[PDB]
Amino acid sequence: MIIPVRCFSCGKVVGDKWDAYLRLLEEGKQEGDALDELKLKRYCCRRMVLTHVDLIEKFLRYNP
Amino acid sequence: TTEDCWTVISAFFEEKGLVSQQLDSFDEFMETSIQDLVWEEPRLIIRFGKIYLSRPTMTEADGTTHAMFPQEARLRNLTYSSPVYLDMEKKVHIGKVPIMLRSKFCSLRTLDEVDLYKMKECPYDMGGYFVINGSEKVLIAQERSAANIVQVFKKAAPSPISHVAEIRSALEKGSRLISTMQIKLYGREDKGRTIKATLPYVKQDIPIVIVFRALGVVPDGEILQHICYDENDWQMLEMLKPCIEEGFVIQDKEVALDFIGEKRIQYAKDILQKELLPHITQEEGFETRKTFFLGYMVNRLLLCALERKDQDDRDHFGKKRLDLAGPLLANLFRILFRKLTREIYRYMQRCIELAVKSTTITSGLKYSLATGNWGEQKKAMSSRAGVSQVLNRYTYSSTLSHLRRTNTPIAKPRQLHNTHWGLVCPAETPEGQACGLVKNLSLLSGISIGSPSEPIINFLEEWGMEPLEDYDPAQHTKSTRIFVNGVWTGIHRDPSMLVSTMRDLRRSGAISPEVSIIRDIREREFKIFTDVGRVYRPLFIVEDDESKDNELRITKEHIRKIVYGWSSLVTSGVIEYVDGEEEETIMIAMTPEDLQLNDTAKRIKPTFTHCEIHPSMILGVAASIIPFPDHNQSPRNTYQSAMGKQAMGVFLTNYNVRMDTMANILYYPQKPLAKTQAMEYLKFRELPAGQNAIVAIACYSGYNQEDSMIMNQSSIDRGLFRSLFFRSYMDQEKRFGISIVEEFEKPTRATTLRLKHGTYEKLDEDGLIAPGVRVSGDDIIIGKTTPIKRDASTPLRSTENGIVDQVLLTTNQEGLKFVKVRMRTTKVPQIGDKFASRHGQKGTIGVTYRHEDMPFSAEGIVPDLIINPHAIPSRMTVAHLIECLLSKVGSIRGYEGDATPFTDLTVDAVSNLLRDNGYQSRGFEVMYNGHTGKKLMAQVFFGPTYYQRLRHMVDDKIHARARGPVQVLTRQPVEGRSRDGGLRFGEMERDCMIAHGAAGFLKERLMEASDAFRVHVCGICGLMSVIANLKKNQFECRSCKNKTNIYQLHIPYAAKLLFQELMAMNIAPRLYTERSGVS
Amino acid sequence: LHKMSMMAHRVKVMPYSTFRLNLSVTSPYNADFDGDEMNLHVPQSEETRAELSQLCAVPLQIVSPQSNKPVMGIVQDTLCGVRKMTLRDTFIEYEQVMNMLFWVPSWDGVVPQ
Amino acid sequence: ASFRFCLECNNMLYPKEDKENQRLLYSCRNCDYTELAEDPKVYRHELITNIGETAGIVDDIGQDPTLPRSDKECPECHSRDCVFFQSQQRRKDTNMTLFYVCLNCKKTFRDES
Amino acid sequence: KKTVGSGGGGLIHTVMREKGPKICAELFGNIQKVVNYWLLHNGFSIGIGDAIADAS
Amino acid sequence: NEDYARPEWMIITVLPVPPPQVRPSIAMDETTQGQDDLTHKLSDILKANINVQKLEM
Ligand SMILES: [Zn+2]
Ligand SMILES: [Zn+2]
Ligand SMILES: [Zn+2]
Ligand SMILES: [Zn+2]
Repeated sequence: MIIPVRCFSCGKVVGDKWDAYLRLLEEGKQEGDALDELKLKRYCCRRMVLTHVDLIEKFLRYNP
Repeated sequence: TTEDCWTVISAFFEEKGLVSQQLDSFDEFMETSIQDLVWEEPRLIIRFGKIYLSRPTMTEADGTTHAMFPQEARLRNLTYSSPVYLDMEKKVHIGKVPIMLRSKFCSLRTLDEVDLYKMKECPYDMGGYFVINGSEKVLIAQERSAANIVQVFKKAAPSPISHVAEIRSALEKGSRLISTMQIKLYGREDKGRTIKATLPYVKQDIPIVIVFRALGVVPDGEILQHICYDENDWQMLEMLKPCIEEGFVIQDKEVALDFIGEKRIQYAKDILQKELLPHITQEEGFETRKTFFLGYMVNRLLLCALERKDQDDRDHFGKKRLDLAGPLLANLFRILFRKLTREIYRYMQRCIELAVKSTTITSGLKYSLATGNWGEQKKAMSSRAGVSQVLNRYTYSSTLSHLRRTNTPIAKPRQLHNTHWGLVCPAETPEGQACGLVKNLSLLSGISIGSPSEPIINFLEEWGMEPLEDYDPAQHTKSTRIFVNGVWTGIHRDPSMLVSTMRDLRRSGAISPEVSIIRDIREREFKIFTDVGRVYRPLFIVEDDESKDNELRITKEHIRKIVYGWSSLVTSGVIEYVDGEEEETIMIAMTPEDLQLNDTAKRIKPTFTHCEIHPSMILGVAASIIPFPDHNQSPRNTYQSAMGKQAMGVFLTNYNVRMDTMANILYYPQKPLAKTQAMEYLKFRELPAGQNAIVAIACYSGYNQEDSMIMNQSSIDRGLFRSLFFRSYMDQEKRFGISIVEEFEKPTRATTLRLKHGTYEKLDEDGLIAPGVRVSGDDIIIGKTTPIKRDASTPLRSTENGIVDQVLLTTNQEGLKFVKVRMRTTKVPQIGDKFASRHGQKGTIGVTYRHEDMPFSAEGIVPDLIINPHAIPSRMTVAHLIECLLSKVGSIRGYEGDATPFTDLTVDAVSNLLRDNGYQSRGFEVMYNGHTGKKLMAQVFFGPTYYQRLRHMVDDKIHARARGPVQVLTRQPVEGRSRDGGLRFGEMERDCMIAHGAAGFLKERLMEASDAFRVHVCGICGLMSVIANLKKNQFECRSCKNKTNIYQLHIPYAAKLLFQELMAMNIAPRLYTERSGVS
Repeated sequence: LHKMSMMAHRVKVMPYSTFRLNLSVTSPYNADFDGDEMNLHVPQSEETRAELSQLCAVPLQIVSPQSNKPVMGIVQDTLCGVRKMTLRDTFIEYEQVMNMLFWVPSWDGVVPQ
Repeated sequence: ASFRFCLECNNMLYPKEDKENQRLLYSCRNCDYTELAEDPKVYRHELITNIGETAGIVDDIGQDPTLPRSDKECPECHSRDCVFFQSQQRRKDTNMTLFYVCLNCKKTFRDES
Repeated sequence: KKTVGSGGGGLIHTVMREKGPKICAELFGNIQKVVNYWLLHNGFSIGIGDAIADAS
Repeated sequence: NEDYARPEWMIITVLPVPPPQVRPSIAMDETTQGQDDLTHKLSDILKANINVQKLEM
């Protein structure tokens, strides 16, 4: 259901990190590290993407 | 290894899928069954043959007959049923049978990925449901004590009867009579002891003796031949003595068949070929066998009546069946078809010398499935309600559960028996009322379908099986007797080889893996069950094929190999289906590994024939999502097992195209930080049921007290736990055979006035609103009228409001205007909404603070939620605390956290991994009180935990009334907040007040704040007659002719009626304003 | 099922869609906040009121006649903490000792030595 | 024991006394047939059973995996692979001693003491 | 619990009897506000660690 | 008591027919049926009376 602008817990933005992440996966095969480099330190902002379930993808396969 | 058996499990669902049973049992009715049913007791004083079942159609006026499809019938509220035709012999349309989505006759069954996506059907939808008049109807499994089996019950000290044995009989294929045989045993275990049995149509009961002579065996010792298989068992024999004397008065077959009141004797025969033990077969030349049965019964009886065998376990699940969908459509059908039988008989009884309105088979079926009343319709409610409900759609795991649900008609049944192991989930079951009478099936469990008897009957009588007919109990001492589906098809000598050959024949797959074979050595018997309705689970085979020591048949080659379905995994003898009955005589090993020094932290762990695929498979949907249920107080798990069925999330993806009443979608979902390997098969990652809240179990403002939790406003603003709420009002344009149609407009004036209160200005000229419109108060959502111009327009419920999200007009079969409206609304969490984790830790919001006010940790990190430590000690739910820890690691470590049941992970282990990352080994962190900045003298259990936002938000409950809409019959207020109703002041509330002595106040409730009414009694005949014309003063009260002595009183109108009723029952309640009886 | 299952309370209008009740009066009704709902009735006469304050007032109910003992004490947080706060090891400095007396509505207005 | 009934009209055998000779006879009350008494015992009651504890033990009682394994040693072949249980007499007043049988003889030796 | 619970000797039972209904009903509000405030600053919690027994 | 209740009055001769407010109808506004349970078994009784009489003449 798309990524959440700003993390609930602390507030830090997290909109941009999406495409970046899904790439550092496909190729560079990371998790922990990718994130670390994406500047996502403390678990609070962290859990947002790693727990995000992009439903929108299946929805987009729908007509209107 | 352990991680391997998982792949095995993976292999299973890839091919069978969570709802095998449902479809499989449906197809079995369509494909085969339905035919066999119509061809049995057909022919009428003209035969019937094969039947044709075409596909879905829609015969609507203003069009030909449009080939209808599921996703449409839903929206237009129709019926996913197709035609049925049959070439009758002395072509014809006969009823519409509702297909089951995702089955075989449903076109979806073939279409592939892209193909389906084009049919608008959501791939994740496993289907398995029916679509009657819109709403998705799911048939619910109905449990029932199996038939054709030997039992024995002891009957209490106060009763002329001691013990009794019963046996329910019914033809496994053909009509299925429901007449049971009762072989009682009067005279308690003392008194000076007859034996009587009950037969269908016989007034009194008959003494076993006569029954033998009445069969064709009149002399003794040829009788004990059948009963006792050991001339040296004097005990048993003794008991019988007094009994022989009873029947000593009838010395032959004539009188035998007589005494049952030439005409009756002839009739007697009848009652032996159609009433006496009607299952087995009703042929003719088989008299002999049953005699051996009736002997084996009275035997089984005494074996208990002599304290050698306990009383039969009434709730031994193995002796219970489950009538799934397929079976139900039978016993229901017969009742119908039999009325259909005698219906076509009526048309012929009018012909003083086509007609068959094939809607009675259509509408009849509908009635049941719609309501839940099986047995026909008519003035016949004498059916069972519960069957078929309104499939849940609150959350995905909710819907799932519902299909996998079983019922059980009514202190002992409710118990959780042993037999329930493996087959049913122990936790998931409704609270209060019926609790334990509603069971859900485990993951691995499955129900039988119906294999064939003969290919094993033959296979027997062609391997050592000397027929029952000629038996000699003393000549044949240890002859191992074999039973087939509750019938005795002769005995067999040494079975050991005969046994482990059929079972190996099955493993290759030439005699269905579904049949059950149980050998009870401890009695020398062989139980054979082919039956349809037997619950079964799968197990690993061990076999000692090691000529070099003492080991599991399966290897790492079968594994990596996973034209290779699950059917082959069975066709290779690697797994067997063990039902509850067969279980009794086997020995199952738990952990495959171990069961073939230690750390003082981990949990203490305590010939093998079978192994458990994996213990975490005995759970059903509910418990399956709970992390570490083996760390919480079991009764708590049982709670979450229900609350789960009430949380918010996303229940399907097509949701944006569904016009269903009520539906909620959680703004932003979130897959849990900790999971079960089993979740991988519950597509949960693609359909989460909640979010991961940054919990912090501590005390603060004191608003997190008594199971109430504090929620960080700041993140509530950031969209945390917000949810959409849908609703769908629908209307039609009704007509009459007498050309008088309704209208869908924007009515005003026009001689009638009959209109609503709200505003219509927000109605475009099409009589509808727009999707932009901001509706509120009561505003009319649809505009309708009835010319007889009275408004019948629908107004948004006074308590609701939101925004329109999509309106749509459409035709109906009766060429009427079908129109549904859907309203959307975003629901924000509020200081009252209910929430909960997956550990029965339910709670609502007490207040909401922001970032500042909130407590925080040096790192910066701040909590989203703060629940109270007091909700832990007596709740005992510890896994919660653990789920937190684990999830606090996977967060920091980025790796997905496995929470699955009995693995090799401990709190001490996890604690070390968390120490490797930087934070406290137990989770705990320092926090500074958001108001002063000063540290907290204590430390807090700060850590991310998953939280589901269950529905039941305040604004759906909040209700207040002061003199509103009054009921009609009573004239008191009305029920429900939806109709602006009023709260009941029931007994218990009365009582209390009376204790307080609040005399007046109570008098003021019941009168001023409800009923009340001024009635005029008569001073003579204390009645409510008086014709009080409040103007011309005229009072009167004929029959007692008075107009002078009349009194006025203030009583609750509710009571006045009570009296009128009493009057109307001829009783006379005289009311006197003066005492007359004196003393 | 109690004499105390119905008691007269003073109305205090506040925002948000919920009945805000005191903690200590939880166990009489035997309620919790895991979703529980509560019914409220509204008096109507001038005498009715008196009758509500003279016989149903919460203070009169403090002592339950069935066991000649109270039926409302200090629950959860308040109880749990008062123990800590009481211990000899518990010390408080001026800065907090001030904000605490202020928080007491009944304070005699005299700082103890 | 294995007592008998009688030919001709196959029924139960009731006993009668051989008056003139003083001895017991058995007979039938359907015809006339009469054969002497096999044994002087006619009826037994037993209020404290002990028969049925050995309950059917076919040699195959060693392939039923649900049974325990004991390493004792029979009174004859002197082996060390024995199985056991308790009386099968479901009588609330029975006792709980273990009877052991050996697959290489079939004795009924206990563990009692 | 023993000293401020629904018990016999109960400090509550005595203040009603000795001072009256009103004062005691008020007594609550005070004792509350005070405690909650203190706790509010002193903090308090519970976690798995409070359930583990010594190594030996 | 010869005045308030004599044994004989336990058998009914003339049957007391209760009015609308006892067995109300529930219309779907006005021009739509909606009839009580009793508003059926009354005519049924009536009919069982009528027919009876039409068998006694
Ligand atoms: Zn954050
Ligand atoms: Zn009168
Ligand atoms: Zn004879
Ligand atoms: Zn031996």
